[PDB]
Formats: sequence, structure tokens, C-alpha cells
Amino acid sequence: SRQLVLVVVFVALLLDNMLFTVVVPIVPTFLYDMEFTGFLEEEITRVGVLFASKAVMQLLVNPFVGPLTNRIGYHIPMFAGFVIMFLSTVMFAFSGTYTLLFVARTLQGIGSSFSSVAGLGMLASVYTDDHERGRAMGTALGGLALGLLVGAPFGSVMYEFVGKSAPFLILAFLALLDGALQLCILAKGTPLFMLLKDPYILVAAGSICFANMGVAILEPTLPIWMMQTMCSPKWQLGLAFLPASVSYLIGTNLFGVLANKMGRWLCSLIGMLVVGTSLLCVPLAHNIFGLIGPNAGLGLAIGMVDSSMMPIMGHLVDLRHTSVYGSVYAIADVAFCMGFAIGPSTGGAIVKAIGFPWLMVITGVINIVYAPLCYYLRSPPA
Amino acid sequence: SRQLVLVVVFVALLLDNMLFTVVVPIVPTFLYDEITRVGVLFASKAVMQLLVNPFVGPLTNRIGYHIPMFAGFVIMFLSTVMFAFSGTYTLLFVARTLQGIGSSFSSVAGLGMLASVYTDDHERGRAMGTALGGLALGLLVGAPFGSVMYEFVGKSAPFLILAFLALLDGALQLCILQPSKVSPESAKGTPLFMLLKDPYILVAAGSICFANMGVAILEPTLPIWMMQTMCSPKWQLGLAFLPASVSYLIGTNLFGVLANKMGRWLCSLIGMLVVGTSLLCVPLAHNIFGLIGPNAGLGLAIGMVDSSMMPIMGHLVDLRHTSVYGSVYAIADVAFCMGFAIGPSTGGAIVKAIGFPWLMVITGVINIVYAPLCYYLRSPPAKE
Ligand SMILES: COC(=O)[C@H]1[C@H]2C[C@@H]3c4[nH]c5cc(OC)ccc5c4CCN3C[C@H]2C[C@@H](OC(=O)c2cc(OC)c(OC)c(OC)c2)[C@@H]1OC
Ligand SMILES: NCCc1c[nH]cn1
Repeated sequence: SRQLVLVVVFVALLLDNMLFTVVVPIVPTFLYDMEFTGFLEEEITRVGVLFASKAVMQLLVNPFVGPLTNRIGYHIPMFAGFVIMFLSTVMFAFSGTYTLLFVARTLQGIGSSFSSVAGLGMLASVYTDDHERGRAMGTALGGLALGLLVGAPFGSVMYEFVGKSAPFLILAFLALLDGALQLCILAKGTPLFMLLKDPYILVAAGSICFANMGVAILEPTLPIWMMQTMCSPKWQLGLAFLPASVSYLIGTNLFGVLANKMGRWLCSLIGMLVVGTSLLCVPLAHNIFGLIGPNAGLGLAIGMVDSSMMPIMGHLVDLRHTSVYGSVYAIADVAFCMGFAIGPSTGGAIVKAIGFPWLMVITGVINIVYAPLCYYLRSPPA
Repeated sequence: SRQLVLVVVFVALLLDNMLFTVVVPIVPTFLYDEITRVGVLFASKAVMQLLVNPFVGPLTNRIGYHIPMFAGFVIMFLSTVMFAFSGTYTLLFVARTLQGIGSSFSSVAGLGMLASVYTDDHERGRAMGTALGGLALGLLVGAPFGSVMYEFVGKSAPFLILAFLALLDGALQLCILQPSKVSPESAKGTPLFMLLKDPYILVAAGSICFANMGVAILEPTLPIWMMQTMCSPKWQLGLAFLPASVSYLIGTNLFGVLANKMGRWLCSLIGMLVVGTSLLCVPLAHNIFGLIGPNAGLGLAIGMVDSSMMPIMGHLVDLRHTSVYGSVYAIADVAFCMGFAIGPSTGGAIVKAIGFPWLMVITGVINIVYAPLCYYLRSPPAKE
């Protein structure tokens, strides 16, 4: 049946993004709880590397998944992803040491890569009508956005209420439901390593990566800054990230509707500028109510950048080279993985050497400087 | 009495910038009865006003603000009467230079007087905004006045009317300010070269100078590109830059109101970014109607930057140094005059060398890259 595959891909992507969003409120609070005041400055570098682990492992593992799907079909690598995410979910709840969380994040990265590639390939293979295929991708990405929306308040809110191991056991039980649903189941062109050889696609990917880095580096160091300065309760740390998702969804909807009238490159330029301004204004708030504005602006900005830059990548891939159903997926996935691997990993050294606001100033200046480079993309030729 | 001091600066900036923009309709049509020689006349006011400014700033410390303002009145009246009668190239140069020196005197003295009378930062954030609004109104209404008077009632009429308005302004100034005695300011202000070692003053001056240079480089090179590219009639050249003036006026009053509430540094940052984006999107239009948007954005953002950076100089000089406001506003007028002088003299050479779109791209990129540096003015450290 054509449907069930849509539901299983939905649940897999939702659970993966939920795990990514839920890991952020809990790990620094877990490190605070074990010792007992901040010993965090020694921790900051240690807390980071752990977050960039999944990005680096997914980047390493992504090229190998290509021919593996061709050799042994699509159903087999999907089953491996569910098992690996189940192992990671079980390991997260029962882990007590820092070393276990590292292997948990690495396993989550491997499972995420396998599940995403296999699920998108299976969704492409099941739908052959040539028109409902786009609707399938739209529903799947909407489910991913819904998982992003739901994940952050989940772990932070239901950590101090029903204990620590609960939000990972719930994810494990949800993953088991995904396995049962998927258990009862049943044109090559221009590879990615040559697609990154033209300046237009490189500028587009760089713009996406530099827009995403502002929220990439916010995860490891924002909760620690909150407990160090603002003196907020432990259940508001994940609640503070709701604007970054709600504004992102509102922006992507409105700007996917509206960006074609006034120009895509203008949308991307304005988006990078507002990312820079929001990241500059983030470390000025002295309470949780001060993070509502800059976070919402940053989410709206990232929505503007993504919704204005994905069609540009698609048009550039179509006009010059040959394109497939998911050529844009690989190019954008390299951007997100590159950002999540470089930003959080290098941010620990910056936070240790110099203060927190200097990292935000650096990110804002980098975004504002890279913003004028989107003029290159207006009317590309060849 | 502090409300009448703002009326004097409003009238002084209204008539002084009236004679600046009234003249560009009438000069190149009279001399025809070669483009470079006509352009150098337009840069005469800015070239000499820059040099007079360093000698005018510290002079306000010793004799007060009334005497320089009366001198600017007398010089502007002499300039307009010299304009109304002379009819040669050599006699249309000294008059422009006199207009420049009078504008320098009036601007520096008026800004210093407004800063001294209005002490509160929040309350000082509106008087300078309304003064810049008066400047915007003068720049807006000068050109059509000169065009219609030259078309209908000869050439001497628009300058004679300006002379009569100048006499009215002088009578008003003698009535309100009493420029008849020399009053020395008690506080000995900091020397001017010491102020240039201040990073925050330099950043504010750089922001004002870059924004005004970006706006000023557009007027002398825009009509040439219009004729070269879209083949427009002559009558739309003046009307193309009208939205810039209107948006500048609306922005200057509205954001003089809103800068204190929303923040000076955020206002300067957003204004410089908007100026950069507008300058970047200017050279893409293919018809007259496509320039309505970018020009309006440029005017709004330039009003943003001017209204934000006017009170910041006084706030810095009050926070870190002694309380005398002549020198830093002389610096701001120097930035304005440098921006207005660099453009008209070299615009044709730059466009013939690299081209109009590259010039617009460079200006927008410079503004965007400098825009991060306004974060430094959020909270300067105070003096010991
Ligand atoms: C985390 O997991 C992700 O990495 C996703 C998000 C990354 C980032 C983010 N992380 C947060 C973590 C938080 O916790 C505290 C709070 C807020 C945020 C935000 C707000 C801002 N934000 C954007 C999120 C978007 C997701 O990507 C897509 O939706 C997408 C869209 C497409 O087009 C429609 C694609 O092409 C078809 C595509 O494939 C290449 C992917 C992206 O990858 C799956
Ligand atoms: N400070 C006013 C600069 C300007 C704007 N428009 C024309 N000139």
C-alpha cells in the first residue's frame, strides 16, 4: 500500500528530530545534577564536542549509503536505522557517565543517516504518479517541522516532573510503534561531489550553512548561560526555544507564499541580515522574557533564508546540470551537517577563551558580511 | 524660551538648504544660453565649507552661538543677492563659496545652540529630529520653486524672494536671540584633536559620513545613467529623486521620535543596512517606476541614520568629556560636507572608469560591512 510508507517515514523523521531537539535541555542539566554554581566553563568544551559528534559521524557515513541501497534494496537499510535509534534511545535513558552519551550521540547520527536516506528513497520508489511525489515530500518535511516544534519543550518540561529517564523511554516506545508499522510492509545524474564545483551552488550552500549556524551554536551554550546568569528554573530552559520554531514555521509558510514577487535573493539577503541582528541582540536579555524577541526574529530569519534559498538551488541545478528527485536534499544536508559539526565543536574553545557575547558578535558579523554575497545569484546564466 | 530657540534653527536650516537645491534647475540652463566644469560649480559649496569647519567649531567656545548664526544669516543674504544679479561663470563661483561658508556657520552654531539648550537625552532626541525635518523640507521644496520661478517670472524672482525671506529671518533672529554681545562659555571644551582619538566619536562620524556619501553619490550620476539606459524625457529627472526627499522627511520626524524608545545603535544599524540594500537594488530597475521603492528606502534609512547619530555625539561628549558641544557637531558637519563634496566632482570620472552598477555595489557593500560597528555605541564607558 502507498500510504503506510508515508506514515512510517513521517514517524521516523519525527522521532529523529525529536531526539535532536530533546537532547539539548537535558545534557547540561544532567552534568549540573551529578556534581551537586558553575563548574561549567571547564564543561563547555566537553558539552560541545558531544553535540558536534552526530554531525561529524553523519557526514562521514553519508557517502557510503549511496551504493548500499542499490546493492540490497531499500527496506533493509531502513530497518537498521530504527534499530540503531532504538539502541541510542535506550542508551540515553540508562546512561550515567559522559562517555556513554558520546556513543549514544554517534549511534543516533548513524541511525539518522540510514533512516533519512532509506526513507526518502522508499518514498520516491513507492510513488510513481509524478505529481503526488511532491505532496509526499511536503507532508514528510511538514512532519519534520512538527517534530522540531514539539521536541524542545518536551524534555525540559517533563524532566523535573516525572524524572530523567521518562522522555527517552517515551521516545523508545514511540520508536517501537514505528518498527511494528514498517515491519508489516509489502535515473542517475550529476553526483554531489561534482555539483559543488560551481560558484553559484557553493554560494547557496554557504548562505544556508551560515544562516543555520546561528541556531546551531545556540544549542550547546544557551542553557549554561541561562543557569549561570538569569537564574531561571530547570523547566524553562527548553521552553525558551519555542519562539525559534513557531516563528520559523510562520516565516517559512508566509515567505514560501510571498518571496516570488519581490525576488529570492533579496529575501535571502534580508534574512541573513536579520539573523545577524537577532544574534547580536540575543545576549542582551537579563531574563527569560528578553529571549522571546531575538529568538523569534532568528527563527523567522532562518525560515526566510531556507524558503528563499531552496528554490534557487533547485533552479540552478536544473538549468546547468541534470537533476533528480532529491538532488537538493543532498546539497542542503551537507550544509546543515557542516554547520552542526563546525559550530558547536569550535564554540567551546571560543566560550572558554573569551566570554559568551563575543561568540554571538562573531556569528552576527560573519552573517552580515556574507549577506552581500547573495547578489551573485540574481539571473545566473550558462 | 527654549521652544523659540528651535524655531530659529528651523528657519535657519530651511532657507540655507533652500538656496542649495533651488540652484540646480537654473544653473545649467543659464550657462548654455563641458559637463565637468558645470559639475565643479556644484561642488564649490562643499569644498570650501569643509575647510571652514575646523576653524568654526572651537570659535563657538569663545564668543557664543549668537554671533556665528548672525554671520551665517548675513553671508547667506549676501550670497543670494550675488546670485540674483551676476550672470557669468566667474561670478557664479564666489557666490556658491559664500553660500557654503554661511551654511557651515549656521549649521554648526544652530546644532551647538540646540545641544546646549536641550540637556536631557530623551528630550534632545526630538529637537534635532525636527531640525533635520526642516532641513528635509527645505531640500524637498527648493528645486520646484526655482524651476517654476525661472520658467514664469524670470531668474531674479526666486533669489529675490529668498532674499526677502532672509530679511524676515534676520529680523526674527534679532528679535529672539539678540546677537549683540559676546558671551564666553564658562567650560573650556576639550581640544578638537583629542576628540579624534575617541573611538566612539570616530565610529559615529564614520557612520554619518558613509551614509551621506552613499546617498550623495547617487544624485550626480543617476540622470546620466537614466538617459543612457531607459531613454526618459527630461522632465522626469527631477521627479525621480522626489521620493528620496519625501521618505527622508517622514523618516526624520518619525525616527527622531522613535530612536530613544527603540535604541540608537539598533536604529543606526538598521538604517545603514537598509541604505546598503536600497543602493544595491537601485541599478536593477528597467523603468522609471522601478526606482520608487529603492529611493524611498534610501531616504527613510538616511533619515534613520541622521536622527540616530545626531544626539549620540552630544551623549558621548557629555558622558566622557567636558560639556561643550561645538567641536563634535563641527565634526558631524565635516562628515556631511565631505560626503557632499566627494560625489559631484568625481562621479563622472568614476562611472566612466568602472561603471554605475559597480559604484552602487561598492557603496552598498561598504555600508553593510560598516553596519556591524554601530554595536560599540550601546554603552560607552564613562570618565573616571
Ligand atoms: C534540528 O534538526 C534540523 O536539523 C532541522 C532544523 C534546524 C534548525 C533548528 N534546530 C533547532 C533546534 C531547536 O532545539 C532547541 C530549536 C530550534 C531549532 C531550529 C530552528 C531552525 N532550523 C531549521 C530546521 C529545518 C530542518 O530542515 C528542513 O526542514 C528541510 C527543509 C527542506 O525543504 C522544505 C528540505 O529540502 C527538501 C530539507 O532537506 C534538505 C530539509 C532541519 O533539518 C532536518
Ligand atoms: N542629510 C541629508 C542628506 C540628503 C538626503 N537627501 C538628500 N540629501
